[PDB]
Amino acid sequence: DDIYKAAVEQLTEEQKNEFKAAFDIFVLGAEDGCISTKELGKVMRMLGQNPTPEELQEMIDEVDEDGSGTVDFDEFLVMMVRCMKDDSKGKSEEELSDLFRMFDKNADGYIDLEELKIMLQATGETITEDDIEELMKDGDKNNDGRIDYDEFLEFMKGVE
Amino acid sequence: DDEETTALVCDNGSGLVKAGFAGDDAPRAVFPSIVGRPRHQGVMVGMGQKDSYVGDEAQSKRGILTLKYPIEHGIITNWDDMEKIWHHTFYNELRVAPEEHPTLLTEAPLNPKANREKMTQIMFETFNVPAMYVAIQAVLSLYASGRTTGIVLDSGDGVTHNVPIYEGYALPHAIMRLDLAGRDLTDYLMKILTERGYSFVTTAEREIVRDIKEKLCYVALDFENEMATAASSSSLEKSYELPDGQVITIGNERFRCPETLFQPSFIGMESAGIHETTYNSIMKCDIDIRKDLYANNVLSGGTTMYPGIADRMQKEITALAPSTMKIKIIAPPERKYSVWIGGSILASLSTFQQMWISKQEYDEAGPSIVHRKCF
Amino acid sequence: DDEETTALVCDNGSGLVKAGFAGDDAPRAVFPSIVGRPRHQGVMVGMGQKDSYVGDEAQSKRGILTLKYPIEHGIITNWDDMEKIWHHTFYNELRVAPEEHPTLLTEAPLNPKANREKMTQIMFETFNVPAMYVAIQAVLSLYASGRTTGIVLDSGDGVTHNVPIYEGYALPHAIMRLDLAGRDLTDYLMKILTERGYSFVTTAEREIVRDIKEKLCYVALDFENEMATAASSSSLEKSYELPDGQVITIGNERFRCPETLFQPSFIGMESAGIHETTYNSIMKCDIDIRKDLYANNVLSGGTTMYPGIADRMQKEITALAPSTMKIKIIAPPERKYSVWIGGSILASLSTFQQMWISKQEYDEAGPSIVHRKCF
Amino acid sequence: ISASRKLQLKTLMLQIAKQELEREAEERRGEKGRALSTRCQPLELAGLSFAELQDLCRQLHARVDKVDEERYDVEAKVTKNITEIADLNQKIFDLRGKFKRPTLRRVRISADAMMQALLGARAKET
Amino acid sequence: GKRQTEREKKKKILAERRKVLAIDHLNEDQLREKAKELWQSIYNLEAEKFDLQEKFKQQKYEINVLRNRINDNQ
Amino acid sequence: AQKDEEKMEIQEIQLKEAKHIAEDADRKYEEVARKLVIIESDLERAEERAELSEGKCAELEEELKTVTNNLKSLEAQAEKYS
Amino acid sequence: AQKDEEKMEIQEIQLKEAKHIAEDADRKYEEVARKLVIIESDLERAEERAELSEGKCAELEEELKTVTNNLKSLEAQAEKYS
Ligand SMILES: Nc1ncnc2c1ncn2[C@@H]1O[C@H](COP(=O)(O)OP(=O)(O)O)[C@@H](O)[C@H]1O
Ligand SMILES: Nc1ncnc2c1ncn2[C@@H]1O[C@H](COP(=O)(O)OP(=O)(O)O)[C@@H](O)[C@H]1O
Ligand SMILES: [Ca+2]
Ligand SMILES: [Ca+2]
Ligand SMILES: [Mg+2]
Ligand SMILES: [Mg+2]
Repeated sequence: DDIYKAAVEQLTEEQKNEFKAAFDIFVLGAEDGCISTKELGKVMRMLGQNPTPEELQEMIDEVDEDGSGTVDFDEFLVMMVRCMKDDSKGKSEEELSDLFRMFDKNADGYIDLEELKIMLQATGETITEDDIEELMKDGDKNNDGRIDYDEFLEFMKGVE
Repeated sequence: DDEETTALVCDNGSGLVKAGFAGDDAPRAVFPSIVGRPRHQGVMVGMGQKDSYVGDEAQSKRGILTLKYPIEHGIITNWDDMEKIWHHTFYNELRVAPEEHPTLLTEAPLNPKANREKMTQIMFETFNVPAMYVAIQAVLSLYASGRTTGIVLDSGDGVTHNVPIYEGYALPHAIMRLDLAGRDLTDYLMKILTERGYSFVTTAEREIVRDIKEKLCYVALDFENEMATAASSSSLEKSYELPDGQVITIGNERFRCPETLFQPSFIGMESAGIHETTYNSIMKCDIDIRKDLYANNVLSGGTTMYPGIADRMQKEITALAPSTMKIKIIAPPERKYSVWIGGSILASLSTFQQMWISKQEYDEAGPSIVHRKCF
Repeated sequence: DDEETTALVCDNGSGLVKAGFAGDDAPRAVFPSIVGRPRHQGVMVGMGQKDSYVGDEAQSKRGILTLKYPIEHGIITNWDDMEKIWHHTFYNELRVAPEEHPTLLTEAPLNPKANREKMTQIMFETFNVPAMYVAIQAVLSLYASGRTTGIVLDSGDGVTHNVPIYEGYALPHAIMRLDLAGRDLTDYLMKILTERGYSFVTTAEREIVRDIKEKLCYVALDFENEMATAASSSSLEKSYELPDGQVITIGNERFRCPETLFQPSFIGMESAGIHETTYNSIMKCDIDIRKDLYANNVLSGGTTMYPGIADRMQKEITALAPSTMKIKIIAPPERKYSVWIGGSILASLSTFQQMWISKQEYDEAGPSIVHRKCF
Repeated sequence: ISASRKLQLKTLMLQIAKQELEREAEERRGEKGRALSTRCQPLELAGLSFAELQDLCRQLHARVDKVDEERYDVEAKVTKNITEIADLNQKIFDLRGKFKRPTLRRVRISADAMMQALLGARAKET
Repeated sequence: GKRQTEREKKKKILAERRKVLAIDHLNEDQLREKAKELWQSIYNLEAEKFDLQEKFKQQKYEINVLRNRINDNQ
Repeated sequence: AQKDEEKMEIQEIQLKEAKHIAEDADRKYEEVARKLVIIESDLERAEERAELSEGKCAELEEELKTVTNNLKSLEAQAEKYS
Repeated sequence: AQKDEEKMEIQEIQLKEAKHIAEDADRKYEEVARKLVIIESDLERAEERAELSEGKCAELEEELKTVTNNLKSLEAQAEKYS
């Protein structure tokens, strides 16, 4: 998964246009102009395989994660990388636990605002306060200002 | 896939054999379990006419066959035909020789011992599998729901059984097995269709009546009101086209066929309906786990797919149960294959990998090994 | 906190184990002392099912366990289970290794020697504490009241004992130990509930009857008048919802269950009630300290928490005692944990710091050291 | 906004946490070296005849046995702690297993194989 | 019993770990060599003790985390 | 042949219409299923909050009962003392 | 003509399958919507119950504190009596 982008990292989004070239042989003639990836996979299937729409629906849902209905090229790349995973789950879960221990320097077992904010500052990423609360709710699912190992893993689920 | 070895999760059932490799979402091959010898004489020479069409092939030539199910009520009554069905399942629907694959059969609760022992003896001598394990059909359906408690009502096509489980500890004294199931509903529907003029008699036409039952029948929320409405208006009469034309119109036979589940007095059975055997199965349990069983009632099996049953059953149990408890009925959309999905999950577990009945163990203790520790 | 070393004030009790570090107000962890092995078979694989759930964990899975208390009447009848309870208390409810903490157990008066010696041998060999001391459960309850005289009636759940003390000098010839306590009241309540139709038999349902007793029962000020009133009106019938619905209505069983304390003839015991064994315990004392004991009667222990007992007992003793003496019954609101609060106070004293049974002393004289000067 | 940017942010966070873990591991190994240099009594091997060597070897063997007893006690404590950690991890697995087991379906063929089969040898990235 | 048996087993294991030290057959140079071996052994023992202390602190942290997770489950 | 051509045309038309209706139905099913899961989680949270509140209410009831009984007893004692 | 007739038969089979899929999806959608409606109503009722219980708990707290103060006053009075 990561090797595809790594080999195409020096190139731009033209690969998707190149993909359309292949699609130009099979599914040329799009009408809505919106998210539609079931057609290409179904036409690929129609060349002899057993019909199955669940896999195509899974592919067409693997892109939309923001919930707004907009599917940028980044969402397609996320679908591509999460459809085929070998060194997933952040490599080793033991490393995830070790990094969680690094996060909780106070050794209390609950991550408060200060710990996560200090780690954000150490990373230094420019993330908006709305995005900060988004991440807080994604991690702190019960939304009580504390994050355990399970909540941290859920927030870091599929994160390498 | 590749190296390694995958398990075969077969599920004999009674009416549809569902099989597939362990670790998937749906069974690979699902086909009726019927073996039908031809009954007429046959005049064309060299047509390549076989002596017995099994599985889904005999649902296309059923016009000149005499289909006969090899499994009556959970138990197996015709061992040669069942062996033929298994051979077909392994070699033609999955195309994997059984010499290199563990198998996980399923069996209804409270079945005769000899059936289970003969099943394991066949699997070890004829097909010569490496290791096989037999599991109760309700625990798997509880696996598939992702729960660990709950009382599961697995109304198959052969037999309806109701196994309560708490915290992983099954309660053997509270299993209520009732022999009313989909087949008796098919026979009763075929018997009440005669009140309009349509007579189905041949064993091939039982399949047509089964299709009518599947596509049209539904469970009424309140029986008397529906009986009164269907007798005045005509908004219920739905028509259906036979395999040759001559459409038929089903009136109040629509909700009278599956009503037999809640009033087994219709087909002359004494026992109480599936709405009251669940409450009785709960009341036999201890006084402290009744709330959890009330809240986690699970439905499974094919026959629980009637449109509107998850509401009728909840209404009935709420009528019977104390007013304070909350009654919730889990009815997943993948009800039909729930047992097989649970079987796949169980076969895919690492903790379960040492529970198989290895062949050397069978060689040392005989077929009676199944009743022993390796259950 | 920090450096230094704090003492562990454990209090085995019989029914609730109360523990916590010395110097606080309330025990840190309070949980029933029951160890229950599972009794059914268990079909789910890999569920992580343990072989014995102890403490408060077995009060949530009690539907499929067979709970059994390891302490019958003060004495300990099942040493392996008691060791398991202690191990749980130290490691999971307090999370402090015992290698670095003195312990202060408590023991009822007039108990068998072998029980105490085995207790100290376990604490020194298995858990390997630095030093442990065993104290009589009534002196602590007298500490907690901040008195120095008084006769304390410590009606626990296992055994009711009545130790009189004056000016710090205990009177060993006036201790009246009676074996009626909360457990016998639970059994008697479970036995009289059958007069309305409710049958509780399983060892798990004894917990439900205990909850009924705690929440509903009360001690009548005058027994005959209450029996007459409950038999005419219906102002007493209080209802209660079982763990599954089916509410029950308790009539005159409310004040008949705890009345057994003042008339032990109900459960067939010969002896006199707790209202007359206190007066007998006083009359065995010398003639010059009877006024002080009359004025400083102390109540403790869980079972003395019934609503309205501090008035019934005072009325009874005033009836028995001479008319001139003033009868006063001290009933602090923190009755249940009175023994443990007193234990914390005693362990926090500087004068007491040299009374512990140091390990080297045990190594030199064996377990029989407890009966020696270090009492 | 864009999922790839957020994935890159998560990857950068993981790399920063890994770098901090490596830094703290270097700190721990430095502490181990310093404590080893301090606690271990250096070998003074000047001007010692036979008898004092025998006395020193005896007392140092006794001290080795004592510190071995202490280290064995700490080892037993660590083994008990890791056993308890495994037990409680199994308990959490029991409390959070059930449906959380990975339910995977093989009907979804790998897109790489499908493109390779349909396109011959001109689908190499996947 | 077992607890006193556990104490006896522990002390016997420590006695077995006690090496049979005999210096009546070696020159002072070999005595210094044996002292160097014993010092390296105690160095390894100290390193093992420090590693055990660090892992014990890690296990205490994990125990606290597990308790917090259980409190989440409660 | 002309009959067959007409049948083919009408079959194709109805086929395309039915496929579009099927797509619409599947999309609606997915959306409503997601919303149903959300509402179910909300219901669970409401239930647990109500349970906690009722438990606290019961505890407060017990405490008030006990203290009121104490007050009654003390008042009777005070009258007798006067 | 015969070949186009055969293809027309195949088209009719496909149309029948599309009809079945459409009906099944429609039933799915209506069932899910009805269940969602029921769940939403239950959630609303549960939250209202929780609010009522919280109000009751607040009132009980007030009563408990008042009675506690009265009990302390009467305890002092009884000590004076003694
Ligand atoms: N969609 C449906 N609606 C109503 N009844 C059905 C439906 N599908 C299957 N059935 C009934 O259920 C039976 C199949 O049950 P099944 O679960 O396959 O039995 P088994 O437990 O032997 O596998 C059929 O005989 C049919 O009568
Ligand atoms: N609020 C209460 N009302 C009535 N009885 C109670 C109450 N609380 C506890 N009990 C009874 O007291 C017992 C607990 O007594 P306890 O003092 O814990 O015994 P121990 O001396 O062994 O600690 C319980 O078994 C119960 O029957
Ligand atoms: Ca923290
Ligand atoms: Ca949280
Ligand atoms: Mg079945
Ligand atoms: Mg006590």
